Amino acid sequence: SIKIKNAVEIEKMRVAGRLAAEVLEMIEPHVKAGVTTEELDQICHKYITEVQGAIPAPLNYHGFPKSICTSINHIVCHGIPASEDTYFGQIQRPAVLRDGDILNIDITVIKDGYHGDTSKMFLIGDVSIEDKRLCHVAQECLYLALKQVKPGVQLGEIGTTIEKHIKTNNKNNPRFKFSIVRDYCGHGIGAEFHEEPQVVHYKNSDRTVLREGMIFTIEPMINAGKFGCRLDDEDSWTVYTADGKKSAQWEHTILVTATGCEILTLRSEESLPRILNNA
Ligand code: NA
Ligand code: NI
Ligand code: NI
Repeated sequence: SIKIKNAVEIEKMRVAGRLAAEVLEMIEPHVKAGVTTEELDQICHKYITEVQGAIPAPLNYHGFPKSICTSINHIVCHGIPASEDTYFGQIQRPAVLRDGDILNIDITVIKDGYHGDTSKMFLIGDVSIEDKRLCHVAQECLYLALKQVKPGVQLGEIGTTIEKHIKTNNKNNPRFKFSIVRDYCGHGIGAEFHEEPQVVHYKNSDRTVLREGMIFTIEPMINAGKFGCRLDDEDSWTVYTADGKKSAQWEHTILVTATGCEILTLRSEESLPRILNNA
């Protein structure tokens, strides 16, 4: 049940991936201290629907109350845009950006029935060395995983490569040790948001062989403390680190090519090739 996309579906996925990247490029000048995540949601929703002629997937199909996910600091994923800071018991549920914050914006767009999914970290004003390291190492995990993708590679090499990087980081940088979130994984993506296979980001022995024409996400979540997470049972969605330390994530949607992969959600800012030859 893993789908191999045909040429027409690959072109529809290329368009949807570029649109998802373009939302992130568009929103960047609006991301700064004193801005609400609700404001960012309004700007993205209007851009996606009126300029791109596309659909925000979370709002329309997944039961999410907003168009984008905005995850600040100790929020791991699925942060909900809002206008006011609130609390889940003793845990902060932030909505307004401050100097020193880190923010993940997660974009999922549909254009002519095909999905593009991507996310990136934004550094708000003067961020600490520990928080910059977290963001940077999380991106390195994604980039090193991409360098492993080509036909014939077993899926477990992705999480094994990510975990190798984090173990090396931890050995070499005892001041800045990280853990890998286990509860959330990457996934096949195409005409449906959730397709096979499941792509875990820690060390594993999944024997599923990558094939040209497969499209899936890689989206490692790295914690500054321990790996565990807590789900917000009041809003149903927000995921927090269980220990309250920060968490960072980057995501791309990628196509397996004959010799490597194509990064459908590549941004103009990234020094990563759109097409990797990993052969
Ligand atoms: Na976070
Ligand atoms: Ni996403
Ligand atoms: Ni995803």
